[PDB]
Amino acid sequence: ARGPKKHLKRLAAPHHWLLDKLSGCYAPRPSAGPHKLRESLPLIVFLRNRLKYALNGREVKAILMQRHVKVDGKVRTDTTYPAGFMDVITLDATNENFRLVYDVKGRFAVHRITDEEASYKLGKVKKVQLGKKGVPYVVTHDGRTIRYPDPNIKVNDTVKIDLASGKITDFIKFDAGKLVYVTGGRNLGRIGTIVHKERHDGGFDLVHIKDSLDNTFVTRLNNVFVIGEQGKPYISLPKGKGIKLSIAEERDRRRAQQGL
Amino acid sequence: GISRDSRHKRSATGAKRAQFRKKRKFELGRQPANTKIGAKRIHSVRTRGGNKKYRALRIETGNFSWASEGISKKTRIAGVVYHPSNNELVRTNTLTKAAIVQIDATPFRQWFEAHYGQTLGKKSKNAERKWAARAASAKIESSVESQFSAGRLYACISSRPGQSGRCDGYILEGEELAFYLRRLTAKK
Amino acid sequence: PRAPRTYSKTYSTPKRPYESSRLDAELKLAGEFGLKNKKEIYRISFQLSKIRRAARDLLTRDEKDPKRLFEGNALIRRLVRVGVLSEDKKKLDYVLALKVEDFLERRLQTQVYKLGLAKSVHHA
Amino acid sequence: ELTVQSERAFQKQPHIFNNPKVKTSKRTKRWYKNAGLGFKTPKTAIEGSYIDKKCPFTGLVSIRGKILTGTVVSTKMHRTIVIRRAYLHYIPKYNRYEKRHKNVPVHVSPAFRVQVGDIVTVGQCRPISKTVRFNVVKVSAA
Amino acid sequence: GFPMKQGVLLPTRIKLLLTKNVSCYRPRRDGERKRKSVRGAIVGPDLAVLALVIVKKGEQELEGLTDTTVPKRLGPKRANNIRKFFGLSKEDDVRDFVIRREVTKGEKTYTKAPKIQRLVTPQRLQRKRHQRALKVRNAQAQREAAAEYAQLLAKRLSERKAEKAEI
RNA sequence: GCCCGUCGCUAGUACCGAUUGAAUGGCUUAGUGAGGCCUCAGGAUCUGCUUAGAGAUCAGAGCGGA
RNA sequence: GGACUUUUACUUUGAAAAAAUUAGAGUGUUCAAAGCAGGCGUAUUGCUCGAAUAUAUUAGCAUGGAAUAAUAGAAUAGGACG
RNA sequence: UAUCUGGUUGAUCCUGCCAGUAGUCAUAUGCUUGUCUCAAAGAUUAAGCCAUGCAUGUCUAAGUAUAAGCAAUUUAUACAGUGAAACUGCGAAUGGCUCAUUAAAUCAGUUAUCGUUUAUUUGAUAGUUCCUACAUGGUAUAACUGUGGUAAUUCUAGAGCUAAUACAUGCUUAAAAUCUCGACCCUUUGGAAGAGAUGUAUUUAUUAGAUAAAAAAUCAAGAUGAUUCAUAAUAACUUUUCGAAUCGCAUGGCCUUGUGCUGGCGAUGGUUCAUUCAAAUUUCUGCCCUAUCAACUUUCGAUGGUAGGAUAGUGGCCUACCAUGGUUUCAACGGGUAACGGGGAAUAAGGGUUCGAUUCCGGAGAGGGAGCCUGAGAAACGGCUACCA
Ligand SMILES: [Mg+2]
Ligand SMILES: [Mg+2]
Ligand SMILES: [Mg+2]
Ligand SMILES: [Mg+2]
Ligand SMILES: [Mg+2]
Ligand SMILES: [Mg+2]
Ligand SMILES: [Mg+2]
Ligand SMILES: [Mg+2]
Ligand SMILES: [Mg+2]
Ligand SMILES: [Mg+2]
Ligand SMILES: [Mg+2]
Ligand SMILES: [Mg+2]
Ligand SMILES: [Mg+2]
Ligand SMILES: [Mg+2]
Ligand SMILES: [Mg+2]
Ligand SMILES: [Mg+2]
Ligand SMILES: [Mg+2]
Ligand SMILES: [Mg+2]
Ligand SMILES: [Mg+2]
Ligand SMILES: [Mg+2]
Ligand SMILES: [Mg+2]
Ligand SMILES: [Mg+2]
Ligand SMILES: [Mg+2]
Repeated sequence: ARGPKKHLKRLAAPHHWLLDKLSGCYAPRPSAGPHKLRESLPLIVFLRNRLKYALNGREVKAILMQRHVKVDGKVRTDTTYPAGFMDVITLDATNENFRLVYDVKGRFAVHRITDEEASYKLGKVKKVQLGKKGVPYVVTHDGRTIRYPDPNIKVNDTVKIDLASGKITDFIKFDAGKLVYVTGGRNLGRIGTIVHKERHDGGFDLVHIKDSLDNTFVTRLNNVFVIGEQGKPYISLPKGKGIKLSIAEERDRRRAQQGL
Repeated sequence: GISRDSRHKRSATGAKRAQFRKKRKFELGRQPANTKIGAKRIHSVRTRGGNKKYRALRIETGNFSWASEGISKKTRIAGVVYHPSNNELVRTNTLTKAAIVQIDATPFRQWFEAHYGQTLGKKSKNAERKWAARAASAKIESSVESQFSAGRLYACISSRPGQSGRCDGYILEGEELAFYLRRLTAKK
Repeated sequence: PRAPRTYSKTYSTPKRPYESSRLDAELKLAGEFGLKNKKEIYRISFQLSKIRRAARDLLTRDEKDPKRLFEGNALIRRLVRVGVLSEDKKKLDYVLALKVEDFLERRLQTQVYKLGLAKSVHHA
Repeated sequence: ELTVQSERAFQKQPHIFNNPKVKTSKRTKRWYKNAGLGFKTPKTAIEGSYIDKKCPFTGLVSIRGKILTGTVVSTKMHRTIVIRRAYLHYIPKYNRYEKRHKNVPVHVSPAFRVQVGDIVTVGQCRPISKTVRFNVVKVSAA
Repeated sequence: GFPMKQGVLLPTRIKLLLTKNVSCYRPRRDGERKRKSVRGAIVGPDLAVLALVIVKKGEQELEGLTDTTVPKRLGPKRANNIRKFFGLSKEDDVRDFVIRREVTKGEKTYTKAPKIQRLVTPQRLQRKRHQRALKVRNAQAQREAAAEYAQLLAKRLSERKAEKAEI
């Protein structure tokens, strides 16, 4: 239609920002950036709608233009900056550290983390290729290319990232029985360690997951983010640890925790 | 301008289509370069997304590789001989891909006889060394030599002059030059 | 280009336009609790006709079906909350009977008079 | 069939070089490949002299996307065929089906010998011609 | 009021297609062309005004022309154009050869000289040294990674030839 | 008792119908063809590269650029 | 990883699947249509549940099923098996 | 939320339709109109026409300031604050409006790119350029000054100035290895100082990119379901792409005392690769009425093959040359639509029936047609060019 669309209409914004029908026409369009449009949480969504620090957007800019915010270490002043899965948002006054990690409900939860744990992150290797001049590289989900990778890193594996410099400090291969974080499908928000994989040459491999209550469920390989070893996650999971209670269980817990 | 879209052009059933929307920059097309021989003249075509492409018309020289010999020698392009597509491209001597030319041979005779000390057809130290070292090697071919006697070599352009900006080719060799020689005296 | 602010209507109107039996009944209900509108009768009879369908819909499903249980229990505890359903009779099979005045009695027009305070439904 | 070189252009596989200086007995060095997906490149594709840049084996054409099956209803077009793909469509009113069909144009390598009535297997391709988007990967009948 | 355009020949007017960088047209917009009416380059009765420049002065003074002289508004700005105006070369360090223009606050008489860009300062030297510095700094850092990976690749082979020596 | 068809009065709808009838909307043969674009040329003027001369920028000459 | 495999219909489960709208949980907008908010205390430095769930079919993709209905087969035996 | 009632007869039972009944995110209109909340609205007919105004502009410490501007703190004697105008850069390809066209089209769901372009954003990525200004190289304009035309417009002419991240040029860097050449010496089996070439991009040829289970004789010297993939090697090719003549803040080590070698933070650039925003084609299946549409398609591309041209790129997209093919009673092709498609709406036993110009997504268009300039992106219209009205 003659070009790129620079606008976004509220109700077309992906549902997981939890934006209200009335009170304005449009929802913010995320910048082109580390993360795709549908999976991302712009910084006006996070600084105002979640963290309730900013009332307007005009205060979201008064905040972002004083460098109070940084992302994966970098100050990052863009009112629509597309933060994403595994990013670490850091505010140097108030001394707060947040990683963006999914709800059980599929949404983005504010998850507070340690001044230290903040200093790294996990990418999932999206591809690894042999680049120009013979230098191999790997590239993460979050848009980082990293030169000279460990040759045992293959596609779909996660990686620990330095975040002080670009350096990979560690990796976990994709194997039967490794703790996993589903990013995608309805099963988004679950955890649970990888039974095994269906092949399907012709595209779309399937990954059978069983979380820590012995419940079973499947997705496609795309959605499968390897986060650690049985028990042994490499980051601090938010409460609920992605077990996905039934509506029945969730009604009970909420009404079981009652007396004033 | 020209349009390459298939919106026109009856559906395979035989069904004439009506006309929805219009012509569009990205379905566009442009005129052939129809490049000829001599006096290099090149115009920069500005294509999609920046992206200069080069429109060659009137090109006198080209970079031609001797495949079996592992070298490429810039030569003159003397004239066009055969084209599979359009006889007229021969007659007007228009430079295209797949076009059969005759090139120079002269930088090919000046490398060949400096390399092997052989002198197609018909005193230093280290020179004599490799010259001996190279043998049962310089056999060439029955139909590669005899062309050096008229000092012009059959080549076939592998490049796209109207796109790239160069007319480049390889020396017709073995089977190919066996094929293309047949049509040459089966037309002449 | 903004949100549709969604809406709906609270009532239904009777299929049979002139029926004596119903016209008396409607009058009697409107005299008892002191309304101005067959609409206010209509409104509630719409409130019931939707509750009864839901009940009926949960009854075709198997006993101890997650849906029937979760919503069946949720509705019942809702009706008990305002006092349309009796403690003794809440298994959802009495919502399937219930009746119109059961809701009418619970109106704050009626409760004002029903314990003192008014001495009329029209004073209420 | 026959005639190999009978076209106006010399038909050759691109970048497939036999040095004349080095004497050989094949007289043609030939490249082929395997389509994959458990599709065996037949012997006729590796023992043949044909060129066919559009053959999924000896050619440049990359097989990806759908993999379909249907019966060969027309061999006239040289190096291409048409297959009638029967299917049944569901009418929600009458709760029954009805016989519908489609004809799909597909390029058959001379690597195969096909007749009309022999069912065939077929798989998706980059656009090869105006109509043909599919190439013949297996002969499954008669 | 239609102007002449050089090169059109003709003692007439013709409408033409005009682009950027051409006479009697100033585009409003990038890549905008506008078809407009222009007058021929050959002089005739139809002209209201004829533009005359003097090549050789004549035998009598022209009062409004020769008797008077009008200044050039602005003097050299860039470093080397001052040096070509004043005949300096590269030693002479302009800085004092720059034009000064007095202007009055009415009791406070002022002076204003332009500025220079492209002149050589301690700043510009520090930047070229910065650049040469980063270029060699990275390339040697780059061989550091290239070798260190080469190490990781040959010591993985010796865990390959050792694992080949266990069984 | 029912009830048919011509004929008579008034009102309406459609129909056939000389007008080689008429209009709107779309395709189109033949013929003519604005304009932009590409391309063969053109060169109002305005520089370059080169070479030789003189005095510590002006006669003269080649090969290309806008 | 090598070598080969008669084809389908039906049916099962699963994945992938915009929001809004539909059904529907929760919440005293004073009721209500709505909204997705809100609810709790040193109300003097915070505390916290949410913002679910269902339907989402015809076709495509993945899986269980082998009833029902088709299809193929070995008779001039060039049939199978080795 | 599974209901009927009135009307053909003297009466009867049927058939059967008319009437009655209720709902409508369904328009109009008549009558009547107090409150709170919510709030559709020139779609329908005429994508028919338009007066006037407004709707696209934009500056950070950080490209260009001699305003003959404004502030004067006198502290900038190259300039400094502020700052019109103008240049430069970026945007005007989004939004908004409307539903004419459009019936295998669009659109939906599902696929494809081993078939392409892609500003920006994010991650990376550059020691290789020739006595030569590198302490840094060119003259060429706006604004401005001034002289003018024309009834008239965002019309501009002739003259005189002066800038750059505009234009146009043009230097530069460590060690090493490999390649051909080869002055000499000396006969072997043979060995050599020293000369040149090797960044990246572009163009072509050729080679490497292994891997169903195994051993001998002689002649010559990493990835994928899959690839001609990634990547690298050889010989060349090039009106030679890129490799910083740019800016702001701080001023420090280092002194064998100098403008002296070094040197902090970050702005804008720059080539490729990836990422992200996209884009463009594309697989499978699904659209209303119609035979008073039965054959359709190949003037002149119809279906295919070969090659080229072209495109960003697949491709009868287009051109040559060759074949005679492609659709069809499973309804082709033609006609129609008060036809944009979908999310959805209305009607609630169930199955259906009817609608969707309209708040969201996809598409189409800016009176009609066609053409193209700019640009990453427009076949743009609050851009141009032409024709018709
Ligand atoms: Mg738009
Ligand atoms: Mg000729
Ligand atoms: Mg009669
Ligand atoms: Mg009468
Ligand atoms: Mg209340
Ligand atoms: Mg409080
Ligand atoms: Mg009667
Ligand atoms: Mg009726
Ligand atoms: Mg009031
Ligand atoms: Mg209208
Ligand atoms: Mg300033
Ligand atoms: Mg073809
Ligand atoms: Mg082709
Ligand atoms: Mg219409
Ligand atoms: Mg419709
Ligand atoms: Mg619609
Ligand atoms: Mg309409
Ligand atoms: Mg509306
Ligand atoms: Mg819209
Ligand atoms: Mg348009
Ligand atoms: Mg237009
Ligand atoms: Mg517009
Ligand atoms: Mg307008």
